[PDB]
Amino acid sequence: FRKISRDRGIIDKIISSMAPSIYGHRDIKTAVACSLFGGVPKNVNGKHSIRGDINVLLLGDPGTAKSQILKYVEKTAHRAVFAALVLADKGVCLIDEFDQDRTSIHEAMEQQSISISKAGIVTTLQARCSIIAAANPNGGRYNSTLPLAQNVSLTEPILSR
Amino acid sequence: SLPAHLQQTFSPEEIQFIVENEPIKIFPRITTRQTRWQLITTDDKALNNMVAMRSTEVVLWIALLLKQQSKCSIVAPQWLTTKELDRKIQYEKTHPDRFSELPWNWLVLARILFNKAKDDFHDPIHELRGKIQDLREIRQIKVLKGLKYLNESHLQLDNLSLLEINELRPFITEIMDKLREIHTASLT
Amino acid sequence: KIYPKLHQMDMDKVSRVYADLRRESISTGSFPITVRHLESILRIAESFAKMRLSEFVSSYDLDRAIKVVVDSFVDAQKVSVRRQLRRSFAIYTLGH
Amino acid sequence: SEIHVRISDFPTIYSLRELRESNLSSLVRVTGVVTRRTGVFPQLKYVKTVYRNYQ
Amino acid sequence: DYYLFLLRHSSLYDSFYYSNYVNAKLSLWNENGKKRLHKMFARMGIPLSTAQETWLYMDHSIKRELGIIFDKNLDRYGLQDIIRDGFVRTLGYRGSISASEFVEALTALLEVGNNSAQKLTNLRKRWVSNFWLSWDALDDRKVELLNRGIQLAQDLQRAIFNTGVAILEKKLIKHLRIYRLCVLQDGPDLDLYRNPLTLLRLGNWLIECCAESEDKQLLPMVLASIDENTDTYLVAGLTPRYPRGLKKPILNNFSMAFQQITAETDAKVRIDNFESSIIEIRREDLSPFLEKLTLSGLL
Amino acid sequence: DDDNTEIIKSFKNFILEFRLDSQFIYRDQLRNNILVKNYSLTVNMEHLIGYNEDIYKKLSDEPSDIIPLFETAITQVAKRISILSLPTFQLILNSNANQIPLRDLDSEHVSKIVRLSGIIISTSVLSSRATYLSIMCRNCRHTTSITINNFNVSLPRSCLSNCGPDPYIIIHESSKFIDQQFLKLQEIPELVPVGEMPRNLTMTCDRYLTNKVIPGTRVTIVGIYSIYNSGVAIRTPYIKILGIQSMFTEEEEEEFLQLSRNPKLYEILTNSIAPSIFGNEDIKKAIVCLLMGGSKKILPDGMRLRGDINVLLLAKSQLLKFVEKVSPIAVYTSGKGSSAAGLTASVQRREFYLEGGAMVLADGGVVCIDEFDKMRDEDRVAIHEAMEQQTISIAKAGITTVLNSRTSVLAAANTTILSRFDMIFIVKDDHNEERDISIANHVINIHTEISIEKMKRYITYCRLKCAPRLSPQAAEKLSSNFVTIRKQLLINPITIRQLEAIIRITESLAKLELSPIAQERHVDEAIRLFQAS
Ligand SMILES: Nc1ncnc2c1ncn2[C@@H]1O[C@H](COP(=O)(O)OP(=O)(O)NP(=O)(O)O)[C@@H](O)[C@H]1O
Ligand SMILES: [Mg+2]
Ligand SMILES: [Zn+2]
Repeated sequence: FRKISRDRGIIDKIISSMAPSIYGHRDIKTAVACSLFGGVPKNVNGKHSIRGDINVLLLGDPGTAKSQILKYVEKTAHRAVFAALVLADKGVCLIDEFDQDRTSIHEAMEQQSISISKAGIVTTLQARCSIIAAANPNGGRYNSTLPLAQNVSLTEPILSR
Repeated sequence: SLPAHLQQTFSPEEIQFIVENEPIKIFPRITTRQTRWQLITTDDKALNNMVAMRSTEVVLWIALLLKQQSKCSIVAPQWLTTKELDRKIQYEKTHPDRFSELPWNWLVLARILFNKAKDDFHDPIHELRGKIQDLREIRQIKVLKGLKYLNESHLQLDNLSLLEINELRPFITEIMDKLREIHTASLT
Repeated sequence: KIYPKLHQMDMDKVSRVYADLRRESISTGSFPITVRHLESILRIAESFAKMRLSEFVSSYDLDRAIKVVVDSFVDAQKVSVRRQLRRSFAIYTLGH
Repeated sequence: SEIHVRISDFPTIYSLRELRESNLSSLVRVTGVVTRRTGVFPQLKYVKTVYRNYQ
Repeated sequence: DYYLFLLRHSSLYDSFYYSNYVNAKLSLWNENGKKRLHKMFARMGIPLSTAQETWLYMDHSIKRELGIIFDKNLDRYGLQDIIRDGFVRTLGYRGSISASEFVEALTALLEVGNNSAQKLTNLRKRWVSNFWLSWDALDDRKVELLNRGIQLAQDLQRAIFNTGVAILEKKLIKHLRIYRLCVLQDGPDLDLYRNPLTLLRLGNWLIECCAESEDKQLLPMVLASIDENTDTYLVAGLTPRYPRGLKKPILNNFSMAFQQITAETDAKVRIDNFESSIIEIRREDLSPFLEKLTLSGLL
Repeated sequence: DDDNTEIIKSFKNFILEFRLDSQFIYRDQLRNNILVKNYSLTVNMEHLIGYNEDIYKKLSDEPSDIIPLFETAITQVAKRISILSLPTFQLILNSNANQIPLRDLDSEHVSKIVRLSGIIISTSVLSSRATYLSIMCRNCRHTTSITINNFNVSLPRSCLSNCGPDPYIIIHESSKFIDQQFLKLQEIPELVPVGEMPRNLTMTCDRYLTNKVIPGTRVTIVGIYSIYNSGVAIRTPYIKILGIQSMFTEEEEEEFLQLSRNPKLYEILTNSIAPSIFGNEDIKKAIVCLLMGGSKKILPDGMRLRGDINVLLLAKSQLLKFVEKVSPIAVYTSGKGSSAAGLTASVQRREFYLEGGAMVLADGGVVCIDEFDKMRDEDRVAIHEAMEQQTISIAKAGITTVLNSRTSVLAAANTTILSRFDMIFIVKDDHNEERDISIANHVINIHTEISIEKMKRYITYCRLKCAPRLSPQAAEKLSSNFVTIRKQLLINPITIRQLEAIIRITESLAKLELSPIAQERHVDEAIRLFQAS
């Protein structure tokens, strides 16, 4: 490992090795590699916390290789969920298509841990995961003349987070 | 001028000060009999005329002052022994209203001598510490029965110790005063 | 095994670039860049350091992270705004 | 107080199709996906008392 | 009494694991050493989950059988020197303590109890308050403070061990011909070694390791630690010593050496400590001072 | 037979003799408990071990059998130290033995004392168990009694005074009972193996240990681990608990009073609100008034006069979070709401039911909405009642109820709905590079005037102590100004629902000074700040 890391251009070679069966789309491979490696989590009990996970969303024209790269990531990654966030704990979560589901994701992107109560019972669960999602842009085809919001069915904080 | 907590009562420090003026019996380890002590609130002859291992009587504060050093040994009072304390507990149990006739300074003197003079007793100290506790507990039961007779006129107490009275003073006098105010207001 | 960290020298340049991007965004009437983007830039730079098993982030990591986030931010905009952004942002999206 | 021998690499395999009455009380080797799992409970070992875990 | 680190507090397992002697005898800085300890408890007939229980609450039967279990088992691990005699004191119902445990509590309270000249002053003044924080623990009426001392002692030994393993595994000991050199340029928290006593404890750890690791070359050792506020290295000169079980005493020669280089040198240095074996020097001047030192015949 | 008496004698002599220095700590505790009618004793394991290790060994081997013996020993001592009748006393324990993680408990631990910790997730209602119980014999009509104790029984069948095969019945008219409660403990969140949902246990307590904890609290437990009846030869495990661990002063209000007499207090509070945000002076002033509020009033003919304040903001994301932090009570939401209740409330379905949104839930406090334009259709019409009446009323699908909505609303967006608010303002921006660089430097620092808690406590104090009234001078001033604006508009609208808003702002301004009367000083700033436009 240290021998190959000492060589120049190792970043580019890792990206090149990403999803071999799919031609082109180098930026998507770059983003997926970055999400699989991820950052470091940090926290300051004086009022702030920062996640290490990296979340990625891909707007796909019909048939532009999205589902194949999600299948590739599913076989590549150590632990993952494909569509349940408890099973994605310290792993990668994969979404290939898309109100309560979106609501759950709203809570999940705001938090890093999930809490729930029912019939007076109260309990907590952990999410702690990187989210990779893909979507079809509001019907048959994307419109480049317009901003992103016109082409999606998402709330603004999703595009922020 | 005077502090708020000393308007009507004595603190336990003053109670200790009062008890310290009493006489006590000692064995000195040195002879003073042929400078001289020249005290002004007590006899002076006894301290000037001591002979080693000859029993003599002095005030308690000087006795503790000597026992601080090698120069003296303190004889325990005769009531402060296992046999007598057994009999007093039996008296307490036998007569369920009267208080037994212990001296007025028994608590204070016991808790002074156990600290300053633990080495000079004849009985094992770990038994005396138990019997003193038994006496205090029984007396506290008898006190709690008596507080149901606070009234407009008076009360009689017997053989209750100084520290035990001083513990209760601000409660008894206050409640009794208010009963007096309520009663006399109806007469006027 | 690998847990990278930032280097305190070039962070002044990152702050200046952040302020410049915000000023340019407001100047063309774009939706503004935010602290979330800056946090994402630092996190992506850490990931790039981790990819080569480097415990230090470096200037080229920050450059690559900046390019990724700036290009992603540009792609979200309307066409006229997109042209003004890429004309000004050339020194970040292509140069550094 | 007691040790258990675990056997490994038994040289013949069945799916859940090939089992028949002739296999009863014989050792078998089988493969599949675990569909459902109970909680762990204690169970009485001898019928003074002793227990063991069960699932 | 046993040369085990605070036996009657924490647990039996921790008593062996952090013992300064056991680390030299079984090489606990690596897994091939730790497995020897697990193997020992398995052969001794003590269930490993009970060996980790708090020694007060550990089962009475093991407590009374321990004195015989050691006679049958320590020989196989070359570890018979653990057995010895010592003094134990107890008062009423509050439980026993040995002198060996008491002094570790005291020492711990000394160490951790609670431009350049002013900072030096502040530090030196803080270290004097711990004198009285120790003084007041010599009184049977204040056992509450002694327990705090013991709680601090455990953390100090933990932090020392976690630095010793890093020194050995990264092989930071430099093997010069005349003496052994070690310098800490960084650490998890290097401030703990700014006090002399703590530095001495770390040195005492490394010396047992070096004394048992090879039969050859009993050498002097030099140990140093940097401070980011002063930009000065705190330096200590340490003797070898003979193993426990083995005849004139040896003598620490660093004093004269340090003195002579100080008298000669251009370098910015300090000598004011009662123990002359301990010195301080600025960052850039460490290498010329050590160069002149190794060039000297006084070593 | 004799062993039961020797053990009781031993624990009796323990309580009567354990000194540490000069105080008999268990005799004193047992006496001090009886005086407040608490019949229990809290023993500590380490003292028992120090006194005599053999007693602790017996207790550690057979706890189910030996705990009752120690409890009756406590009763025998309790009578000597207080009588020249009492129930049986409860024994409670404290310990420092090593905690077992809840996931590792197994068949090796049945009928052993165990120490563990976790989070309480549920609590039962109280239920009754018998201790002393009386019996009637159906045939002969003879009678007797039994004494239960709650450690791991059934009615007997040895008939007395033939007398029959099963003749006994209970006289509930002459029997004694105690309280019992059930709880559920869930393993600690930072212990669980990855990808698994947490495991949990069920447990029981009685008498003084009941009604001592609530859901969601982290706790430590000491108790016997055991099994009960409810596959082959298999039983459910549980725990019997033996111990659990989990307005202003004068010196406070003196500071608040010193603040109240500061000549520049209004400036100080405005400066202390979202200090990172540049400019926007009047926005900060309006938020102070929203936090302080007016004064509620009730009249002889029963009409009721509102106290709250409402503000709208047209950068803006930060202020609502700041208000959420500083306010004594606060709720934060986006316009679509947390459920199909939306902002106000709705009916859902199978029988129908009703649930309230984030107007009912914030009752008594402050609520802030993050995008008021994303309000749903039903909420658009329902917020009229929620703001004017401080109520929400529904008569749908056989439901007929009214809900309380007593709250102050802060809102932001980007029409006639503006009429509902007392003040409306538009947020303003400035683009100093030093500000962004400072923010970025602080972000890197975390990645590598009055404080909030003091201000929140001060706001609470002022809301509790003062509710000021208009002076006559203010009345003449306000009425003259009101008719002046209406006349000016007539020759070129203002209405009573806005005069009654200016009054509330005036009162809220006088409230900071703790002045019992409002004055022209406050009226001037009120109309000065009324320039929403
Ligand atoms: N290099 C490639 N580029 C594009 N398509 C490819 C490539 N290689 C294979 N394909 C095929 O094209 C499709 C890839 O896009 P993919 O998203 O997987 O299809 P899809 O899921 O049916 N479209 P959609 O339902 O909108 O996601 C598949 O049918 C692949 O078999
Ligand atoms: Mg697809
Ligand atoms: Zn009968």
